[PDB]
Amino acid sequence: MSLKVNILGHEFSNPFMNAAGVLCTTEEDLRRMTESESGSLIGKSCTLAPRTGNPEPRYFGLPLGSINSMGLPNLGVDFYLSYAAQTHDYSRKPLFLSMSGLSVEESVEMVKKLVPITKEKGTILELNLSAPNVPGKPQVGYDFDTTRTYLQKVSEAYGLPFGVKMPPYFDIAHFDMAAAVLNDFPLVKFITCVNSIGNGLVIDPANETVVIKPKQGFGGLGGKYVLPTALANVNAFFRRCPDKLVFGCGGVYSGEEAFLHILAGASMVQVGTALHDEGPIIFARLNKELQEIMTNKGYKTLDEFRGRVKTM
Amino acid sequence: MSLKVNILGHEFSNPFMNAAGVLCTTEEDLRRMTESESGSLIGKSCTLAPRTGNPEPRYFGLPLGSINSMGLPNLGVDFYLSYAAQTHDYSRKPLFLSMSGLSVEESVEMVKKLVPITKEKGTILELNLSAPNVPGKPQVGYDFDTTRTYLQKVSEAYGLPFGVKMPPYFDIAHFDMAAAVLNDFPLVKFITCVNSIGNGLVIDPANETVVIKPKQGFGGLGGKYVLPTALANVNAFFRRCPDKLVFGCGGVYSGEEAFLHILAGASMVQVGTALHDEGPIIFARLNKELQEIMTNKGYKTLDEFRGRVKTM
Ligand SMILES: Cc1cc2nc3c(=O)[nH]c(=O)nc-3n(C[C@H](O)[C@H](O)[C@H](O)COP(=O)(O)O)c2cc1C
Ligand SMILES: Cc1cc2nc3c(=O)[nH]c(=O)nc-3n(C[C@H](O)[C@H](O)[C@H](O)COP(=O)(O)O)c2cc1C
Ligand SMILES: O=C1C[C@@H](C(=O)O)NC(=O)N1
Ligand SMILES: O=C1C[C@@H](C(=O)O)NC(=O)N1
Repeated sequence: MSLKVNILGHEFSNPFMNAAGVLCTTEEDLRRMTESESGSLIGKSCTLAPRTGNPEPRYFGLPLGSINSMGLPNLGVDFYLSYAAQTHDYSRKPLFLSMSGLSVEESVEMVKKLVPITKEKGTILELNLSAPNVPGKPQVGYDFDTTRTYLQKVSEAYGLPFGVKMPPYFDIAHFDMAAAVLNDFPLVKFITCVNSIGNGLVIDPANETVVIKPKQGFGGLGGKYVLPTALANVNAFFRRCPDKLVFGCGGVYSGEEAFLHILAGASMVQVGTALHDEGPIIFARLNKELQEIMTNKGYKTLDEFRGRVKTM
Repeated sequence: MSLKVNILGHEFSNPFMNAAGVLCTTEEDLRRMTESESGSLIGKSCTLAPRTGNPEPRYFGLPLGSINSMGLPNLGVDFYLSYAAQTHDYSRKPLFLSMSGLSVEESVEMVKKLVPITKEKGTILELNLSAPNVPGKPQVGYDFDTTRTYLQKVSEAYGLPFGVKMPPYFDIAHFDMAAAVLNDFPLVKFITCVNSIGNGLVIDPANETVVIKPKQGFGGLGGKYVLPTALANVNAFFRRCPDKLVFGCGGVYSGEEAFLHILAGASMVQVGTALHDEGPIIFARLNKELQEIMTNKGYKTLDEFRGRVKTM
C-alpha cells in the first residue's frame, strides 16, 4: 500500500512529521528529523529576534501526555531562514517553518523574509495563531477580529500559499466563526488542528506543589489528553473548509491514532509528545503500523479513506 | 479528624457530591444519592418542560473517561421543585438543583419558581452556563455578553445567592474576562469548574464509525481527560474571585484527585464519570481514601490545606 501524500506540488513519502516545537529548535535537532523516516519536518515557532524562553522547570512528562510552558525558545527567524536556504536537504523531504511573531507587525516582518526562500527552495509556512505559554500574549485564534487582522496582513505581505496552526475549539459556534474567517483567505491552503490544550495545571500530591515554574504552574497539555479534541477539530474544519487541507496534530502514539486522524480528514499527521518521549525512531514505527492497518482493511492509498469517517 | 465543610450556611459531612447529570434524573436516582455517604447531591440540569434527550447511543464509556451527548433528558422543573419541597430529606444532607433553561426567558421563569422553596427548605441553585450537547445552542459561558445577560436577569428574578456551572477555559485572557463578568454579580456565591470538555470526537478504528449518534459523533468529554483542565480552572477562579467559593468537578476517581482539587481551592468536589462507572458506593471509598491521605500528611481538617497549592 502507498503512504504517499501529494500536496502543494510536493511528493511526501508518508503523512508523518514532527509537531512544531518538538525536535526542531537547533541545527542538530533538524538534522535528526531530516535523517528520520518522517515524510516532512517543521522548524520551531520562531520570533524576529532570538528568545531563551521561560524559567525552569518548564516541561514535565506525564503518564497520559505532557505539560509545557517553554515560552517560544528559538534562535530567531534569521537562523531558520538560513537553515531553509542553505542547510536543509530537500531531496530527503520538504520543509515547513513555523512563525510565531508576538504582534502582527513582527509576523509581517518575518514572512516577508521567507518569500524569496519559498520561491527558490519551496519552503512552506505555518503561521502559529495559538502560542499559549507567553505571559501577556493571549492566543490569537481565540479572538476572531485579531485572527482576521493577522490573516489579512500576512496574506498581503507573504502573497504565497501558507497554513495556520490553530488552538483547539470546544464549541460548535466557534468552529463556525473560525471557519468563516479562514474561508475569507484563499492563500490559507492548510489548517493544523490542534495546538496544546491551553493552560492546564498539574500538581504533585507528595509536595503539594505545581510541576512547572512559569505562570503559577499553568501549561499546555499534549498527548493522550488531546486525541478526541484533535479528531473533532480535524473533522469540523475538514467539513467546513472544503477549499483547504487539514493537518492533524494531537494524541498520536501509534498508526491507529494516525489512521483515525486521516479518517477524520487529515492530510499530514504531526507527532509532538510521543516524539519527545521516544525520539525520531518513532517515525519508522508509525509507517509500519499505518501500513499494517491499511493492508488489513484493503486500502491502497490514504485517499481511499481520508475524511470518510462514518456517522450513525 | 473531620471531612466537614461549612459553606452557604450549611454543615456538609464531607465535600463530595455527584456532578450534575449523573445519578440525579429520577426520584430513584435522588434517593440513592441521599442514602449514599455523599456530603451533598445535585439534581439533573432541568428545563421548563420535560425532555427525553438525544437518540441512542448517546453515552460511551472510554478507558480514559467518557463521551456523552445526552441532550438534557429531565423530568421538567416542576418535578425537581416538588422533590426539593416535599421528598428530599434535608436532615440527611443539603440539596442543590441545576437549572439549564435554553433561553434567558426560560431560565427566569424557572428560578422564580425556586424562590419560595429556597426560602422554605434552603434548596441551593446551580445555574448551568455550559450545556454543550443541545444542537443550535452555543455554550453561554463562551459568550461573555450573553453570560452577563443571564446573570443580570437571574440575579433580578431569583434575588438570592446562587452558583454557576462554567465551561472550561483554556486561555488566560478568558479567565480574566470570565472573572470580570462574574465579579460584577455579588449574588454569584460559587463557581463550579468545570463542565465537560465540549465537542470531542471518538472513532472506533474497527468499523471506522463514531461511537455516539448525535451531532455527527461530537460530545462532551469527562474523566481522566479533564483533570488538569479542571484543576487549572478551579485555581484560576479561586484566585480571581476571592469573594466567591469554587467547587471542583473533573477527573475525580480517588481521594488523591479530591485532595488535588481541594489544594487548588475547591470547597466541594463533584464526581461524574467515576460515579457513573462505580455507583454511589464510590462516596464511601472517596471518604476513606481522602482521610487516608490526610492521616499520612498529619492534617485533621480540610481547612489545613484547601487553596494552599504551592508555586515555584
Ligand atoms: C515541548 C513542546 C514544545 C512545543 N512548541 C510548539 C511550538 O513552538 N509551536 C507550536 O505551534 N506548537 C508547539 N507545541 C505544541 C505541539 O506542536 C502540539 O500541537 C501539541 O503538543 C499536541 O500534539 P501532541 O498531542 O502530539 O503532543 C509544543 C509542544 C511541546 C510538548
Ligand atoms: C452522562 C452525563 C451527563 C451530564 N449531565 C450534566 C448536566 O445535566 N448538567 C451539567 O451541568 N453537567 C452535566 N454533565 C457534566 C458533569 O457534570 C461534569 O462536569 C463532567 O462530566 C466532568 O466531570 P467528570 O470528569 O467527573 O465526569 C454530565 C456528564 C455526564 C457524563
Ligand atoms: O505554540 C506553542 C508554543 C510552545 C511554547 O511554549 O514555546 N508551546 C506550546 O504548547 N505551543
Ligand atoms: O451540561 C451538560 C449537559 C449534558 C447533557 O447533554 O444533557 N451533558 C454534558 O456533558 N453537560
